[PDB]
Amino acid sequence: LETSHVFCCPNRVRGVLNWSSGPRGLLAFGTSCSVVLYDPLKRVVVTNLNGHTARVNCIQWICKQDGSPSTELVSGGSDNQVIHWEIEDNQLLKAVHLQGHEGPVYAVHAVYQRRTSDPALCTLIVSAAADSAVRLWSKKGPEVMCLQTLNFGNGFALALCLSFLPNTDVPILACGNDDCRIHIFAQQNDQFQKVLSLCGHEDWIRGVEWAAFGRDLFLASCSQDCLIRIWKLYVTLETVLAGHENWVNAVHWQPVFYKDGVLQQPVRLLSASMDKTMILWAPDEESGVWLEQVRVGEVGGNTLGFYDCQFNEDGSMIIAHAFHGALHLWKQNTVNPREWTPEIVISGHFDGVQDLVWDPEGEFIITVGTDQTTRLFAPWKRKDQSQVTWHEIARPQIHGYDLKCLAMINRFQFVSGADEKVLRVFSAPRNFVENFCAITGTEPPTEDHLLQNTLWPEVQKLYGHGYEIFCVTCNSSKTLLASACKAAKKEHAAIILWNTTSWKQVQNLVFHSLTVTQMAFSPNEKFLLAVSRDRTWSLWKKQDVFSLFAFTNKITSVHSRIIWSCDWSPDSKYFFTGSRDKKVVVWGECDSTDDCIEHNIGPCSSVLDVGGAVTAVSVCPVLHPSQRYVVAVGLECGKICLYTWKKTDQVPEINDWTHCVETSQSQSHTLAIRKLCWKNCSGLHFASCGEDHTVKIHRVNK
Amino acid sequence: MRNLKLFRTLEFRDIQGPGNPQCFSLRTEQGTVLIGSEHGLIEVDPVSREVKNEVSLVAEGFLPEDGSGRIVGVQDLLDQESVCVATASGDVILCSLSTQQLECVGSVASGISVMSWSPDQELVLLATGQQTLIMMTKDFEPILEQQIHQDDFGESKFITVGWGESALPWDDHRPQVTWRGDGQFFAVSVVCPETGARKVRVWNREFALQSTSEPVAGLGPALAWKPSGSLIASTQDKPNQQDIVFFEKNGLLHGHFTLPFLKDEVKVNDLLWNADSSVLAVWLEDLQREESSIPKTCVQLWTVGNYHWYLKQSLSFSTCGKSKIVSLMWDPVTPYRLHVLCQGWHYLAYDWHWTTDRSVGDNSSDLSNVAVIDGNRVLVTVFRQTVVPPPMCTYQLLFPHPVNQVTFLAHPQKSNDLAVLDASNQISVYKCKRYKIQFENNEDQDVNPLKLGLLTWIEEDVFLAVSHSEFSPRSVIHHLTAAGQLNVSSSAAVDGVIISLCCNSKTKSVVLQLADGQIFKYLWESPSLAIKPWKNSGGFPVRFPYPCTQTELAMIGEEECVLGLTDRCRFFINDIEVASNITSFAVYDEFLLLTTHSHTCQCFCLRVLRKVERGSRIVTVVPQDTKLVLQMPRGNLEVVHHR
Amino acid sequence: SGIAVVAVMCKPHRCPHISFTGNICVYCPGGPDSDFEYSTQSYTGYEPTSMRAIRARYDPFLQTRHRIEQLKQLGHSVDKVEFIVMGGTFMALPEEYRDYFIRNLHDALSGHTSNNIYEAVKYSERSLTKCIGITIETRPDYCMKRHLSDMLTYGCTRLEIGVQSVYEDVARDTNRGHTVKAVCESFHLAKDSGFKVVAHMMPDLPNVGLERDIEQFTEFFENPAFRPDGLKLYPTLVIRGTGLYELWKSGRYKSYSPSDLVELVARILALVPPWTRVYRVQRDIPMPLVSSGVEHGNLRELALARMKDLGIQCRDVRTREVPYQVELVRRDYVANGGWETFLSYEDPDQDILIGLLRLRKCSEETFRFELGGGVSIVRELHVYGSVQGFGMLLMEEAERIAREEHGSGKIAVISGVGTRNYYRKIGYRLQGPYMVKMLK
Ligand SMILES: C[C@H]1O[C@@H](n2cnc3c(N)ncnc32)[C@H](O)[C@@H]1O
Ligand code: MET
Ligand code: SF4
Repeated sequence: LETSHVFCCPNRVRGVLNWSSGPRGLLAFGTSCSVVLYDPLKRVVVTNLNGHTARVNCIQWICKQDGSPSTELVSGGSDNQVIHWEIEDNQLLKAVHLQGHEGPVYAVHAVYQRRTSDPALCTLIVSAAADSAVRLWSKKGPEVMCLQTLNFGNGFALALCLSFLPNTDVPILACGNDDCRIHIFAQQNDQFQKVLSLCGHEDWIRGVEWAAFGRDLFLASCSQDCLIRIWKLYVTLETVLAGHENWVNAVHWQPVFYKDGVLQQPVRLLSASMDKTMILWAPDEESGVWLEQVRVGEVGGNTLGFYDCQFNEDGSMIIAHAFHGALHLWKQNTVNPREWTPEIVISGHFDGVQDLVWDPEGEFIITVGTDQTTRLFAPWKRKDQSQVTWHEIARPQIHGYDLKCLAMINRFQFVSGADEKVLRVFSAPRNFVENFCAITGTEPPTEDHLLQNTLWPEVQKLYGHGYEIFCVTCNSSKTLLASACKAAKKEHAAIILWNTTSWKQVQNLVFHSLTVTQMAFSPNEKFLLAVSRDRTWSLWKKQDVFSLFAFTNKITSVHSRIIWSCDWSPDSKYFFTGSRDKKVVVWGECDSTDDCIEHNIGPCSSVLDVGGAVTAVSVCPVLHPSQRYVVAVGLECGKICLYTWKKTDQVPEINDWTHCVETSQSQSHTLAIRKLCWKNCSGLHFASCGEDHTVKIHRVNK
Repeated sequence: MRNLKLFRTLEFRDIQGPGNPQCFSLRTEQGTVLIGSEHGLIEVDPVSREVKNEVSLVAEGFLPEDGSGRIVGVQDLLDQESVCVATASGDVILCSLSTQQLECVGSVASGISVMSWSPDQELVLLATGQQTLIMMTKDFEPILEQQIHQDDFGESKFITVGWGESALPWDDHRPQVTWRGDGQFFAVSVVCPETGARKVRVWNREFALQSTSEPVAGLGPALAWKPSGSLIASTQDKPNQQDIVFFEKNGLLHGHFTLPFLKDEVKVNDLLWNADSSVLAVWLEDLQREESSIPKTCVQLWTVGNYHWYLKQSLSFSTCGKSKIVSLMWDPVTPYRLHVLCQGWHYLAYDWHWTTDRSVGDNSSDLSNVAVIDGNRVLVTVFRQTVVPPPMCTYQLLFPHPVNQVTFLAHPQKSNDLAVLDASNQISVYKCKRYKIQFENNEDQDVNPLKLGLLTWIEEDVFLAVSHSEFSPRSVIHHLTAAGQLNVSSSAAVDGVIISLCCNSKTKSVVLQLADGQIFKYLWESPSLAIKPWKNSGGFPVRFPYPCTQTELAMIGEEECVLGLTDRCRFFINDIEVASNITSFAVYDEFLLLTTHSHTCQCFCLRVLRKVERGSRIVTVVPQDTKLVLQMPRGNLEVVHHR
Repeated sequence: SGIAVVAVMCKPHRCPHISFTGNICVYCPGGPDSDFEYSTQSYTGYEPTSMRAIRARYDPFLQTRHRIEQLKQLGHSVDKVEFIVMGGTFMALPEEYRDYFIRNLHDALSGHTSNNIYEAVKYSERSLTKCIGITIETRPDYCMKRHLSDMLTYGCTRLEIGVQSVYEDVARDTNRGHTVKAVCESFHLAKDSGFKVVAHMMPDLPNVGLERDIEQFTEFFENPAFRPDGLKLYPTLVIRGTGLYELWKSGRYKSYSPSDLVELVARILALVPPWTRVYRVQRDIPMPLVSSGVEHGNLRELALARMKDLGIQCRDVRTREVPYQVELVRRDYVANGGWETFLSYEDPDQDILIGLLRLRKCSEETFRFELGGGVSIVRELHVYGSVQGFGMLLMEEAERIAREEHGSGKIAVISGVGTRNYYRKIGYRLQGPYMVKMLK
């Protein structure tokens, strides 16, 4: 069971994006409650570093002394915990947890110690939390402990940096603060006496950074007062200033890179601001007065952003992290040094995904998110490489309401619902068809073209439901819709059937007394099943226009609580129901074509007990000999399991169900699952989404 | 914040004539009562000091002819010089004065239960026995005759969208009519034969049925429209308590208050408003306990402050029959004056004025106390320390009986005590933060309710009271002192009626005021207790042109002087009349403070112009910190520092 | 130099009393069920705040930033701001959305990114751009103890409870949903909580005559039950899409004559007490949408002109607000079972106002744990003049009369965020949401 593809986007925090310096380098931005390793060479992520319970805020690599690519890193989240991560080759060996720091952790830094006697990679960690506190952590081997702490009373720490004195090995610490008074001093028990506290800025200082020293320790200072000040340390201090309007929040010097055997240390800076601007200050040849090299950014547009900017290896590119979770990568033109171009990167929903559905042909997947957006994902064939990558192709609509349900009728026709009373229908335009055929058989678009030039029209507007739409479905022939509304009374909660060719109500089945969670037609197209929050289900049969044929009162229901999902069988002979009672029940009726027996509906098979709440049950569409059924279950904690069911002879409760492969730690969602959609077959792959802002495509074969 | 006070008890008794008087009216413009009895109409002038006798008596005994034939209404015709009279038989006549001639003007085939007149005396209404109210023009021209038991709601219906106990047994079936102050609407009360309970209806001036009463349970047979504003009072006897409620023009209940009696002990007879919509008079009757033969017949006066109905004064009457009230009314020309006619041919006139019960003193140990009466409780506020808004108080004292009068001792250096007179003619003394009850003395002689006049506390053991004689009105000063209080002495009956009994804490000087205007200096410690005309600079002619509601004694310059203020915004200083715009004033430690009605506050000192809101009345002054406490009509106070 | 007002609006949502009844109030225009797209509630979607909010798709952060930028552009400085959350019944949404909204507001103002509301407020306390307070509107049936506690946590310091008319038949016939007694109880609880209540009134309801309106307003300013601190006038407008529109179309309702309306406004203004403020006298609904109602926007000016003509004059806070000979004036009264005090500084002859304060003894119905020992309270301090400084004098005198008259031992103040530091500088400590000082 291998995870083919994953889609996600970074969190909306300062300093969530970090990149190792080296021949390869690695990005380590954080999604909801996990850290993502993603190669930037227009490739896919490699692993997922799960483990945090709450949101993840700060990520930083451990700088390597000898120019090697980084090996370990640190992440501090909102779970009051700081995690040190070690990987050998994309493998997540021996993560380490660190406790303390009540309140969210909002700053971390890590440095390799210069120990001479013990070369066992002695590491130093500084952590600043939301409790006006900063603490230390020295790690040697697997030995971790805290050290001298520092309270700020009411003040808070905003930016942290750590380095060494130019000649003597002295660990120096520069802390940002909320009082325009960045404090630079020593920290250890042997050296923790504050020496100086600069006061150059006139606002909250959101950035400080120890620079690569030619011969004196250069230092950057960045505050909300729209000023950047460079301070030189030698035990003496100097001061230089710069100029650029609006909030400035991201400053970093160019690191050292090995140019053909010789390390190189240029002089350059990099500033990212809320006004959609990013600057490349450089000292002057004549008098060393810093002057701009190039203005880059969406100047004059909307959606003010650029929380972060980070500087590529050897100045090849620059990456930037914006307000709405969208990255921006710029690449240098070797032919023209004074010219840069945007580049293609990863994307994804910035809020919990709710639903998706496969392409009827099997090429693309469409997602809707509580971020009030609809997005489309399709693979890229390129021209030569056997490796195939998937990318965000189109953004059909940016709605003003949340989205909950979605259905597909034609290959370019889909119906969407929202937390409102109406239903919407969308059709692909003609430009999209040609652009897609060029992509599948030009290149994936960048961010701005997606944001502005890519939308879909509205064709219809379905009325007359009464309340918020909660579920949608379609039949096999793609000719009859079905929807339900969120309701708290028997009258309101009713099933409405529409006609696809006319968009008019046809019939108004009403049997349930509370909200209907999910419905499903049958491949036989002679039944329709609906489970409700009333801890019960109903089955409706078309007559030769639908009538009631099955029934389930309170007593005749094995489930005790809300039934969450339901599914049919490819032979249209049995069906399955998963509830919040940690139990899945398959009901067998064997009734198809003509059955003159009245009712006779029974479970006919055993009951299981998964580890937790069930929110998605799916049945693989293809059938194999031995009449052996397979079921995919999406649990609540975030894991997915596969089970196999075979009909027994006389006793249901004897080895009725067999176990199969389970999702491992790396390939498992974090918060909850919402759908399990198998790829269409008969002219293995399936997709899963949830509230992790992430979409995953899996693969398995026997 | 303010209280009523009695200053005139005109009384004429032993009226002779026909038997069992039934109803009466009043004549203004040098007129008097016009009692009409079973035989005819009697005119009596009691106003004259030495003359209280019938004038131009007439008889008509041949219309009812020895039968019941009760007169259902008597009304003066203002300047027309005639008295319209309606009899129960169904005849309306127009009599005449000095001519003793009759004039039958209208006849009705059914009994005329109630006859009422418009305030402007232009339209008159007849409640026939046919349940058909009728309008007559001023000169008895028929206008309209409408049924009273019509069922439809009327005109002022409610526009609505689709989104969403019988009558009291002791109530005689009898219609009651009223009018509003401006004469634009009127109200009719009647029992509903369909239902069996009272049900009010409101008519426009031109017989346009406006609204009908909501079906409230336990409605009583009372009806009284407040002259100004829009309130109509009634009773809503509930299973647990007895309450007085209000309607409005649309016919909906709105606000009420509670009568402080038992569940089933009394009943309501009638409700009357004063001349300016400021005092409500309620008449009650003892329903049960025939052993004492209705020992209680109380009339009470109620006022409103910050939406709190106080109980100001209470009057008691026996129901023996010899002294039993048969009618009562308010003077339509001047406020705070009511007239009462009893069964035994007795006529009474009561006059009140309006005052605050301050506590003057020296510069130290003063506390500037202020006292307010409310039911059987007294609210005392110490304005030196805490400036409490009116509805609350610095502290509260409770009594078993209702209170009628309070006073502060005038002894300097001890002006921190008070004497209270209850309705049971008992005196309670409170003396020096909190207070403990010192004494509850009982009077020796008391025969008529509310007979003691102005009660003044001069020395820590003496009290001065005023009693008014019946024949040849003469005022007698009583000295009350004892260890049970004995009327030790009674001064000579002076010629006339005394209005003011102001005293000075300094020099222990007492000043008397007569109705006509002379000022007399009486010596309470005199061996002869003789009175003396007030001493002016020379000739001693001091006489106020008009009686003064408030009289004060202040030492100006070196000698003493008398200051007076009347109800017509006139200020007198030993008969000088400095100016005529003042509304209120006060004197304290050579400081004269006074409003001006021209929105200013003069601060003349004895040996300057600030700005004030509308209608500010001075309440109290504290020379310490030099702070004075104005009061606005809406209820709030206001402390200001002049200097 | 001066505080800047920032108005934000919420997402559309149905009012709560639609379930057990049939519909919403018979006159409120707009709403999710109305014919105006993105009509939150009581708003067509044409006032500047309306499309200003729509442009951000009802995002707190974006709306705050856009308004701040606009104000900064036109010279105005933004050191001090005051938030106003409009858009119908806010305290009916699920808790999660409310927490989201308020936390986003605070973080937008500050810059720090928070998880819960507590971290947001802790960080915003340290900001360089200070927030004086927040104001929200709420129906009386949603102002119980828990709601008040939540409002205290958010830092809101001023309610906008709307009681349309004192008569109960009017409420029951317009399907308002509650009773007047509930309104009085809500005022009682809010006043003993320590807020600054401002009420809404509508002087043209159906089945209400001119005489009824005058009487009800006189009672409103005389009855110790109501006696509010600030008043807004909203003359009724007949907007399409409401039950009132159906009534008017059916030829069963008529609007007041323009001269009659102007005169009524004149009398109401003349009757206003000195210590009560008049925020507004009109509604900003676009003119060509109303079928019947007010004449034009020139309503305040006509009222003042007629009042000057008839010899009456208005003495409210706004008109009397702006060396000169100043003096201390003190006023006291009663409201909702509480002893209210109105210490102020003013110049009599030129009837101008400089500094003011609001004290109140705490009743026996108080429930907040910080107030359980006879604590006083300071509902509001406001100074806009210049000279020690007047604020020192007002606080000193208020503490004096609290220690002496009220006989209290502890004093508490309600404040925003920067005001917390201001009061801490004069010797206060923070307890709960209040700023407390032990008064001997
Ligand atoms: C925001 C304020 O608008 C008032 N309001 C509701 N409907 C109308 C209308 N048709 N015209 C004017 N004001 C109205 C509400 O009563 C609320 O107090
Ligand atoms: C916007 S209407 C006024 C606010 C709230 N809906 C109320 O009626 O109390
Ligand atoms: S409660 Fe307020 S906002 Fe809601 S419908 Fe009624 S008036 Fe409009």
